[PDB]
Amino acid sequence: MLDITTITRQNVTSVVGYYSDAKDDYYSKDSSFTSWQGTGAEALGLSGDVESARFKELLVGEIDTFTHMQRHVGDAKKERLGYDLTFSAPKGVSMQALIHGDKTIIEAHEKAVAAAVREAEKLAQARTTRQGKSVTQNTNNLVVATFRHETSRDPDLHTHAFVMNMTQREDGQWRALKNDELMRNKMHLGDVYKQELALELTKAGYELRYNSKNNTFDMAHFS
Ligand SMILES: [Mn+3]
Repeated sequence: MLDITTITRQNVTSVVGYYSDAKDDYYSKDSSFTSWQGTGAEALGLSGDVESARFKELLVGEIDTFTHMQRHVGDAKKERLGYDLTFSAPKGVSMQALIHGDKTIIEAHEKAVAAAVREAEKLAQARTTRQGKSVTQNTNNLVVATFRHETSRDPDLHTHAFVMNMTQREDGQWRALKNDELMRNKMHLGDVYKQELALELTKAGYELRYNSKNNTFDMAHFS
């Protein structure tokens, strides 16, 4: 449902969107496979398809050519670059989307990810210094690059919602995410995705089967 991978300098080459084709500015232009999300992304003037060069700049804290974030206070290879929140659809749902080509499923999946992303924003914090003392500021803004993967084979519909390690403070300064609230809310975020997906599917008219034991769902008549 939800997996959270912490990306650092040690595992960066495994992050979604790290590689791209030289000829292309975008990974997939004129489609919904990628998109910028979050209030931080909008504050940066970012929306629609994700430009690979920009994604990679933000990955390593490059707000712009004159503005590189300092997030390293300790071993430099330990610096967190971001968090991959991977939202995976139930198996029957993936089958309906990928094996039956049901575009409605894709849309509901996207809505559910957007909803979970918005909930994630509530948990965004940054350290600051009021008057000599340190205080945690609720910033309510994230920069997120999302990449949808449609793996036809054992069907697996999921989206990588990559949360940059940054948030915009009240003073306009970009600082590292204080990830504590995010990390202890992994289960909550996963349930938000699950609930919104069920809600959207139900609204479209789909019959869903509920598993009381572990409080999950999947398409009625399907894995
Ligand atoms: Mn993937």
